[PDB]
Amino acid sequence: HGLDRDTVTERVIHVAKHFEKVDPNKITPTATFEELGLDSLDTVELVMALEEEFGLEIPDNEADKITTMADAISYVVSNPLAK
Amino acid sequence: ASEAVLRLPHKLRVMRMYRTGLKEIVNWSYGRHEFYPRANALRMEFEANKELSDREQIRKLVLHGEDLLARFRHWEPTIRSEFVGGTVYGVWPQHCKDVKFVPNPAYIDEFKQGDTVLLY
Amino acid sequence: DEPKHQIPGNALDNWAFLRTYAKPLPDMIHYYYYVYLFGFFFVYKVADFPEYSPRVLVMAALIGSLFYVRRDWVHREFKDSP
Amino acid sequence: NYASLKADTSMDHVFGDSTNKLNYDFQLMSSKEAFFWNYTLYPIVGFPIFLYLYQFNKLENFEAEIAAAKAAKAASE
Amino acid sequence: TLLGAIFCATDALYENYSGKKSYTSGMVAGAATGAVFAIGRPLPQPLVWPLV
Amino acid sequence: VKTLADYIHWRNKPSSIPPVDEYRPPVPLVNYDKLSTQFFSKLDNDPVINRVLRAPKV
Amino acid sequence: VPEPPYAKYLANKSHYCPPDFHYSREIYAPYGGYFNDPKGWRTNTAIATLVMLAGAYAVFCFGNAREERLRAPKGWIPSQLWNDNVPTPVDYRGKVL
Amino acid sequence: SSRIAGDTTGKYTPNIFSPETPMDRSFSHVPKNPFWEAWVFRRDNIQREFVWTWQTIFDLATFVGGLYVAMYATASFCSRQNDKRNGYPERNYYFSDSKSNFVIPDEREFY
Amino acid sequence: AGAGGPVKLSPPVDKPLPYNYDFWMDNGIYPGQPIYDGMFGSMVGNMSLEYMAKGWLVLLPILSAPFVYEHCIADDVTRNPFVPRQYPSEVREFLALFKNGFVLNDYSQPDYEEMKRRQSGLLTPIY
Amino acid sequence: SGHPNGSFWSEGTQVGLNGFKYGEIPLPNGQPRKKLWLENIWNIGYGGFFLGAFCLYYGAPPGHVIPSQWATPKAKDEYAVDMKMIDKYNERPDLQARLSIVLKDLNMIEEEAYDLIMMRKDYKVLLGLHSGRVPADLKAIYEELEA
Amino acid sequence: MFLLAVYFLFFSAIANGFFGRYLGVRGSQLLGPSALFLALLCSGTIFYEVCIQGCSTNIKLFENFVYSNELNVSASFLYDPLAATMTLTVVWISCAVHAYQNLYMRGDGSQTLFTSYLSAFTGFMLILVAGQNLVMLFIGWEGIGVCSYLLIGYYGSRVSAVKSANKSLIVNKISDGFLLGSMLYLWFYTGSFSYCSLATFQIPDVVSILVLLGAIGKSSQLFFHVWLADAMEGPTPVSALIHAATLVTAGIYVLCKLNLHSQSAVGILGAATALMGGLFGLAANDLKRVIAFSTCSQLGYMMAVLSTCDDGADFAMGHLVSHAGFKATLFLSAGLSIAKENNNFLNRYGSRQGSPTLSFATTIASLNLLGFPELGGFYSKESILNNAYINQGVSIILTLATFLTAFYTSKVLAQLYLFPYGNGRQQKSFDIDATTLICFGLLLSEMLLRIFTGSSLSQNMTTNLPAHIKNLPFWVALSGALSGLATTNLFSSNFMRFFGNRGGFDVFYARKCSNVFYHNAYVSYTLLDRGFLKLY
Ligand SMILES: CCCCCCCCCCCCCCCCCC(=O)OC[C@H](COP(=O)([O-])OCC(O)COP(=O)([O-])OC[C@@H](COC(=O)CCCCCCCCCCCCCCCCC)OC(=O)CCCCCCCCCCCCCCCCC)OC(=O)CCCCCCCCCCCCCCCCC
Ligand SMILES: CCCCCCCCCCCCCCCCCC(=O)O[C@@H](COC(=O)CCCCCCCCCCCCCCC)COP(=O)(O)OCC[N+](C)(C)C
Ligand SMILES: CCCCCCCCCCCCCCCCCCCC(=O)O[C@H](COC(=O)CCCCCCCCCCCCCC)COP(=O)(O)OCCN
Ligand SMILES: CCCCCCCCCCCCCCCCCCCC(=O)O[C@H](COC(=O)CCCCCCCCCCCCCC)COP(=O)(O)OCCN
Ligand SMILES: CCCCCCCCCCCCCCCCCCCC(=O)O[C@H](COC(=O)CCCCCCCCCCCCCC)COP(=O)(O)OCCN
Ligand SMILES: CCCCCCCCCCCC(=O)SCCNC(=O)CCNC(=O)[C@H](O)C(C)(C)COP(=O)(O)O
Repeated sequence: HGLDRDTVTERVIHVAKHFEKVDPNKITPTATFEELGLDSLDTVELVMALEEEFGLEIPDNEADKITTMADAISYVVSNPLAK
Repeated sequence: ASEAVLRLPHKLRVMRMYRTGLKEIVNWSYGRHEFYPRANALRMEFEANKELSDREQIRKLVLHGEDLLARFRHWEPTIRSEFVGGTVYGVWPQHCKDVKFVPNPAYIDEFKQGDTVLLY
Repeated sequence: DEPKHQIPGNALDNWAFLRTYAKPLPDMIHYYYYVYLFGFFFVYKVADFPEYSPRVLVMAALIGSLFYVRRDWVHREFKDSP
Repeated sequence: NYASLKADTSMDHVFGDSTNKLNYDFQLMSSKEAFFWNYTLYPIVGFPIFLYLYQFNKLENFEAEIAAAKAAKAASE
Repeated sequence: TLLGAIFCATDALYENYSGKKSYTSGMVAGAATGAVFAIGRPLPQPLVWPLV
Repeated sequence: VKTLADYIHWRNKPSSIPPVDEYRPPVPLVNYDKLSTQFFSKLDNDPVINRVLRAPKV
Repeated sequence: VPEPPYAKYLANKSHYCPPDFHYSREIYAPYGGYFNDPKGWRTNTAIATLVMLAGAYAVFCFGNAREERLRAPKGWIPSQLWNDNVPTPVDYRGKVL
Repeated sequence: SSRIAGDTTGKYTPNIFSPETPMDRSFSHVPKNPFWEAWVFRRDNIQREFVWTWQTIFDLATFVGGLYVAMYATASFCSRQNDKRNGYPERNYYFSDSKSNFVIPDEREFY
Repeated sequence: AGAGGPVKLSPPVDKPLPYNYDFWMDNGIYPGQPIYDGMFGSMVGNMSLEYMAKGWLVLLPILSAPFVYEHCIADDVTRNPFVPRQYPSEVREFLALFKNGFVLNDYSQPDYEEMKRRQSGLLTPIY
Repeated sequence: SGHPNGSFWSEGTQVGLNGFKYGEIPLPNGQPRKKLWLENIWNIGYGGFFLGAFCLYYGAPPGHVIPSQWATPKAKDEYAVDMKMIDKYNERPDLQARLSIVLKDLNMIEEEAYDLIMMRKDYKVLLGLHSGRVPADLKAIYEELEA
Repeated sequence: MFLLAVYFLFFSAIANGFFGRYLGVRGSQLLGPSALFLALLCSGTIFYEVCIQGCSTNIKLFENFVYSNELNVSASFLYDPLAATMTLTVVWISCAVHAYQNLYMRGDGSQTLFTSYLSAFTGFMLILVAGQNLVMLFIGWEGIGVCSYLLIGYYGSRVSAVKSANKSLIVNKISDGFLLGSMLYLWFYTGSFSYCSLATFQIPDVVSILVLLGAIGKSSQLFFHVWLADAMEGPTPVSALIHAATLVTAGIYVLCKLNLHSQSAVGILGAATALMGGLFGLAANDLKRVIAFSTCSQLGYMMAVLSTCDDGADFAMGHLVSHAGFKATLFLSAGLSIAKENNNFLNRYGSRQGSPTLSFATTIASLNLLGFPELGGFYSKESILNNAYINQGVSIILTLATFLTAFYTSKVLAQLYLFPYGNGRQQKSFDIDATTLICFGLLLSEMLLRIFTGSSLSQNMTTNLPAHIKNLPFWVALSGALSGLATTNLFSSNFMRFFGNRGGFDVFYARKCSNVFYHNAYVSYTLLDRGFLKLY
């Protein structure tokens, strides 16, 4: 089922909050992980946590291309198996 | 390490090691409860060596971690069912449109259907 | 387009090899005349040959077949040279 | 006419790209290894043959030894 | 003449040594003659000429 | 000595040579694929593995 | 794509068919379609049941004709109600019943 | 762009001049691939790539001739055992050199 | 949803095919497989045949240790603290006929030797 | 989900043709499809073959189609005779000794004694007795057991 | 009356598979279960007449099925005490599975064809069990083989499923080739194919080895167990039938029907299979695979018990019929769990609100598997373990196998119920209708009746053993259960990896046997007939 952008945005924002370093207002629908304060190893954990949230398996090469809040939402919206 | 992992840049190579290690923690666990402490332990294992700048030592750590991740590949990867390597992948694949169906086949030139021997 | 057999060799080199068969052709009567004469005399002499074992006869036939040179082979390879 | 040689990239992001290829050379077992494994497995297949050979040899040897002892006993006596 | 000499000599020598008239004398004489035929010849021919 | 053996087309050499470039089928990627040929290794009891897997309290 | 004229003769998607699942409706299979549920299924099931029971009656006659009991049962068996070739029961001690 | 060629009523005519492509038997033909066709051609004409090598001779002999030799030996052993079992004299088989003429048992005789 | 799930289609062949491409089984869905898994390509668990052979070399002596003692080291008199089941003569004679019987090991019996030779019977039919 | 009307015993939701059998399109007005040229000839010929095969397999007298059917009564009579003779052989030990001598000359083992009683009327024994291969005592032994 | 059950099953198969267009999905959902219910009544009558009241019957359908010279075989059915028991168990389990498939397979396209396959599958099992001669048994044997081929590969668009079906077919082909050899031996030297004249007190070893090699195929023993694990590709109703009664038990039934086995081979092979199956089930992480390895272990127990004593055949059959019940329950509950969680991996299962019936059925079946006292499985397993004490080597291996069985059974129970929820936060649901409840009620009734009626006549007969010897299996099972609940590590990572690869039996076949097979094919074709013998 094609899941709409608004819900995907809410759930990705919900996942991004759990990092302690990230401050709850810095996360916006269009923000890169660097401005949020996330490191590379942190981005791994965020991509994985997105995998549990939407019940999908991110193939690794696409996982590298996810570096921003925006493109993660775009990838989740693109996926037809995203829940 | 595979060729595709080797061709990757350093930053992405360490990222791959962390991702594969986390997935193998998931595979070797008995439940979600085991996952969190082991995930924190892997976190600390990577954080310990992040500030090293000596290239040769870093190469040693990356190679050893790659050997460790190669040996502890699980016989049974935990994969979601709808994805490649999953149980329900391809059970009843959705059939596409634009199918070439020949209506009333036996009534197209019914008397003269058959094989002919053509000669010079 | 269809799958086709690969032809070994270059086109011009193969054509050059084939062009070595285009040489002055003798008429076959010259060979035939000698074969007829020596064959007649040979048939006369054969009745006087000793009786040979069948095994030796077959081996002689095999050796003759192996040693026989086709007339085209001499045609392609003949050189008017020492 | 011919089928298109262009692949479909719609599902690459979901299920991964097709860039990674097989490492197999698509070649068979070496002749030396094949000789060993044929001449090992085929005897295992023919296990009744060797059982019959063993028992027949045993029977014939016992019969011949009986015959020899019989000849010895029937010579003196 | 050399090929025929090998053939006949090997045939007679084998029959004398064996003492019996058999197929094997002809096969061995032919094998020797075909071996002499293919001394320096390429790979199929060491097998085919002894056989023929 | 000219003989039939000289002009018989003996199969010493391949008439057809296969194309060099060959299709390798696509396969799902395994990141780390080195083979384990040693049943007993130091890697099983490596200090990292002990810290990552065996040590953490569950 | 505008559905072909014969699509009117073809039947619809059944209630059990998932809405997302697409199948070609023109394909004929003796075991049925992808989700079936034909109109008139109840009468067809009744006819199938009648044929099943009639064949059961014929098989029952055949088996009873060919059911051979050569050793007496230890006790009373249900077959005595319908088949008369059952030997009279004898118990473990040996007494006839 | 397509039309139904077949007519069950029997009023079938082939519209060779029709603008629309008939749905004839060629409608369902498989599209085919260039490289698959060349693979089929290569595989059928594999005699072109046949080369006499010592490895090839080794393989052919060891498997084909080896299996023939093994089967012949096993059959000869079975024939010998059956001759001992039946009580027949040793039979004159073709390549066995036996000084006995026994080939076919006499039905009338008791062995 | 069991039916209607998305699938990836395997790319069409675009390069000359190997002669032994029949070793690859592809139905059109992306993850094609060898004809027999483990014949070539990725190995499950990254374990080679050498590793499995070494593991079996470790296991077999321990697994075979219980069996070797009774079958080889032990003898009928010392295998068990009792004799086989004692039967009336008419029953015992019939039961001793069975080559796969359990009364053939009765060393108390005066027909022990013949019973043991019966137990170690013919490998193949003589006729 | 569930059942269409919530009741399992409700009318089917699918109206029309589940598929096109043989690929043929139903005629609009219900006009029957024109039959193929070979249908009548094919049905008549192959049905005739199968019906004739049935009739000949079952109608024909015994021994006409299945030869073993002819032998069944003869085998019953032979079975009765053999039963009587083997019963007599077991009772009389003098006959057992004589048949023991007969068996040895025929290169037969003693356990084949029942076999010889069962091959009284066969090519091998009948002609060997005439030729001299079989001892003439076997004739008397057969007669002493009522042939 | 005796014929009726096979008629009902084959009628269900023909009706659903050839006229399913008219019947429909609902039409299958009635005609299947109703016909098997009627067959269950007929099988109950058969069981009462033959087993309890000792009245065997022979039904000859027709004579001269094959009549070539002396070779003569007839289509006849003999319902002897073994056959009635296996028939009752098979029909009970198959009726349960047919009730199960009404809701489970509703989301599958060809539910009618699936029902038809299931019913013909049961019918061929009953043909195998009730045959009076070897040829009828071979007919049923090949029928169940082909039905397994058509059921494991039901999902044709999955390469793994079709390859699993091919694996099953090839392995079973080798096994029945050995059986056909043994059949020919027995006809030649006994004069008949019927089991009555089949009896030989002394048989040459070749016939015994051929019988054993044929039996170890369907009853998956060592070197022939590769297909059972891969048989998980098929739908869950298929797995329950094949592992519970139809396929695995057939070899044991053949070995019990004809006592031509040798004590030395059967005991060693069975004990090895039990230990290896338990060890393999230790590593497995799919719910369905662990239960298959447990099936392998139980088959090992049953094969081992034949060597112990004269009553070993009775004990093996009793464990067979007891095992069918709780194993079928375990597969059906596992399949329902997979549907409810949309998952096959044990890690992500967890505690969640569900039906009391399904959880209780899972608990009781697992308790029977473990050996919990005063249960049907407990008696049938202690009858084997206690009577195996005389064979010291067999007894030790079976006791370690009991420990391993307890460990992985308790681990599976803790992971399915006691463990916290491990799956994701998504809407997943499988609501169970009354038909599935009737299915599990039938299984639970079978389990309960097994306790009161027993499995073998000598089940409670005394084995004159010291108390500490007799009650030892309980202590080993309890220790295994306690270690499994704690989820402790038992083996090093190397041996855990070795067991996860199932001993590498398949990798050896891949690397040596298959490569030699296709090199023989290469020599035969490319080098020779399309090579040396092909013109330019
Ligand atoms: C100064 C004058 C010059 C001449 C000098 C001699 C003068 C004559 C004197 C006396 C003549 C009478 C006796 C001579 C032989 C009779 C032939 C004849 O006269 O015909 C007229 C002939 C011309 O006639 P034509 O019609 O114009 O030519 C027709 C051809 O197409 C011609 O066209 P082509 O040449 O282009 O094509 C040749 C073709 C023509 O075909 C033939 O030559 C047919 C010959 C077959 C055998 C003939 C019958 C043998 C029976 C002999 C009987 C005695 C022994 C009894 C027991 C033997 C049992 C078999 O054969 C070939 O392609 C080449 C192969 C040659 C033999 C083929 C058989 C091979 C078998 C070996 C197998 C081993 C290979 C295994 C590996 C393979 C790998 C896959 O004149 C001659 O050729 C005479 C030349 C004398 C040289 C012969 C050398 C040996 C002679 C005795 C050996 C017998 C074997 C025969 C060898 C080939 C002979 C042709
Ligand atoms: C013993 C006396 C009684 C005999 C009754 C036998 C039971 C039924 C026999 C019916 C005829 C048997 C042969 C039927 C045709 C064989 C083909 C077949 O069975 O199935 C066909 C198609 O099935 C049919 O249309 C007809 C089947 C009707 C009933 C079949 C019952 C099972 C067959 C019995 C096995 C034959 C025994 C032969 C060996 C003894 C193909 O199935 P799949 O390859 O699995 O693909 C189907 C699609 N899908 C991927 C979604 C699964
Ligand atoms: C047309 C026949 C030509 C043979 C074709 C075979 C294949 C050709 C390959 C060339 C190899 C050379 C020929 C050898 C063939 C002979 C068979 C070997 C058997 C053998 O060694 O026994 C000898 C007798 O067999 C014999 O020597 C006589 C056997 C006759 C040969 C077989 C005849 C039927 C073959 C037909 C096959 C199909 C035809 C297609 C070609 C020895 O006997 P011994 O008496 O010397 O005892 C020994 C006391 N010292
Ligand atoms: C140029 C082409 C040829 C070159 C390459 C050839 C290399 C192959 C040579 C080995 C072939 C296998 C071995 C068979 C021949 C053995 C030597 C022959 C002599 C012989 O007959 O001895 C018998 C061998 O046992 C036997 O009876 C046979 C046992 C082996 C057969 C079973 C092994 C494979 C099973 C596979 C199935 C094949 C057979 C199927 C029926 C036993 O001696 P004896 O007591 O019989 O007395 C007979 C008096 N010499
Ligand atoms: C409980 C009852 C028994 C259960 C089964 C037990 C089986 C035990 C057999 C294994 C133990 C002995 C193994 C032989 C010693 C070899 C030790 C080193 C192995 C080695 O170096 O080469 C290996 C050869 O494969 C091999 O070693 C294959 C030899 C196996 C003999 C056939 C026995 C059947 C085995 C079936 C299950 C065993 C799976 C593991 C073997 C790998 O070869 P490579 O691929 O690296 O070669 C390169 C390709 N050019
Ligand atoms: C199931 C068993 C699991 C197996 C686990 C085995 C895994 C082995 C783990 C130990 C191996 C290592 O430490 S591999 C550690 C390799 N060491 C280095 O790379 C030093 C240089 N570090 C950097 O360049 C960056 O800090 C970087 C870290 C890339 C991030 O970039 P960010 O600054 O932007 O976050």
